[PDB]
Amino acid sequence: LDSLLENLRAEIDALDNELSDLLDKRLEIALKIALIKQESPIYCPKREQEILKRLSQRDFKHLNGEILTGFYTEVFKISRKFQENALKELK
Amino acid sequence: DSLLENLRAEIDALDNELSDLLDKRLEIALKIALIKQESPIYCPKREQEILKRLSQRDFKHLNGEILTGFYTEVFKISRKFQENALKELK
Ligand SMILES: O=C(O)C(=O)C[C@]1(C(=O)O)C=C[C@@H](O)C=C1
Repeated sequence: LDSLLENLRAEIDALDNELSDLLDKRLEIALKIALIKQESPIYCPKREQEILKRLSQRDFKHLNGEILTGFYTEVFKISRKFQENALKELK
Repeated sequence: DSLLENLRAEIDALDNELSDLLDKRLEIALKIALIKQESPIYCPKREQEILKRLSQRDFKHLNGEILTGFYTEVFKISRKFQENALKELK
């Protein structure tokens, strides 16, 4: 019975705090990578596709390849732009 | 490189968790779809409330632009998923 809307939405909220915090940490790592490389462009397509491949093989209730592809397309965009901007300003 | 290999191992650990968290967030949205079958999926007030709330938190790098991008896609994923899950009921 604790599945009322209030409670499910608090659970979403806890998810979103963690998801946000993890995304923040993923940008800090991407910052470190940008700095040790400083490539003209940051785009490493082989690596992106390796990430997706590996994650696709894992066991999920609801995620599949379409959902991961959409999710990570945005994640990789966010990460790429962030690294670019970091390199523009620190130079 | 060497440093590079380690940073990428960390990304990998991160991405395992980020995926696991997204899968759990789909499960909860599934529960929500099911307790709310007589109503629209798109709740723009709630989406805005989520972003506002998350914008208030302390981040090293995230800002409003980055969260908006991220969650636009998260909400799209969540919306489509709920639709399709409800299509599998009678
Ligand atoms: O909280 C809800 O009402 C949901 O259905 C979940 C969610 C979300 O992904 O957070 C999904 C679709 C709506 O646009 C608003 C919120």
